Amino acid sequence: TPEKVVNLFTFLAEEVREILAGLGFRSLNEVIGRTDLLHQVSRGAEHLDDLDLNPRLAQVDPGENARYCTLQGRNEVPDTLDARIVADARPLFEEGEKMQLAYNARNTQRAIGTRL
Amino acid sequence: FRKSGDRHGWEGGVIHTLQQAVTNDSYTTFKKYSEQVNKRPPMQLRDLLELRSTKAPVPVDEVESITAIRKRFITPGMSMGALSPEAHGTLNVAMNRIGAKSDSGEGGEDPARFRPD
Repeated sequence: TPEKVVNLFTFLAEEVREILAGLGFRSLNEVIGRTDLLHQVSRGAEHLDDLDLNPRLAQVDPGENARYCTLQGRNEVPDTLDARIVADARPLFEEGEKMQLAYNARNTQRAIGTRL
Repeated sequence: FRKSGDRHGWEGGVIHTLQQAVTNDSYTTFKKYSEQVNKRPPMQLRDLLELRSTKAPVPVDEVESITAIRKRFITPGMSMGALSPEAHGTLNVAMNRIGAKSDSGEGGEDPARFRPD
């Protein structure tokens, strides 16, 4: 039943909310990348291994730009001639009539006629 | 036209070449037609003139597209009376197909042709 998944996700959300509350911070956008909050402990006084996760615990100090996606919206791509094609074929979108076009192409026009 | 007469704008070979070039859909035949037209003695004033440029020849793949130039030509007015409905209708649809503008000509037009089929 979908309500099962509903309650599952709600319980997980409440748990992470309480965990971050007890941790001290106020929002998730401030703990992402602050990897100095983790520490390595041992398994016990019987295994006697030397596992060192330090080759992960290091990080690079970013500086100006943040440690998350600060840029909403996708990174657009340069458009080919097909955009200009749309600007010419208005009657096909406003009345529904045939059209016959012609152009001079080069090998630098990627994926022509897709947006149409 | 008469063989004993002087020059004329529309001869016979000219028309046959044009019609065959249009039907066969081959640009080489149209080039042949244009050469057959330009190689006649002067008949109009514009023929006396000649182009001349001082720039350098450029590759033909940098100038405007075919449609960007076809959007300039039109077909002047033709009366519905002195024509048959078939010819004027075909001209009208053929001009509207590529985006250029046709004409109506004096004599009105059938209102039933206001919406596409």
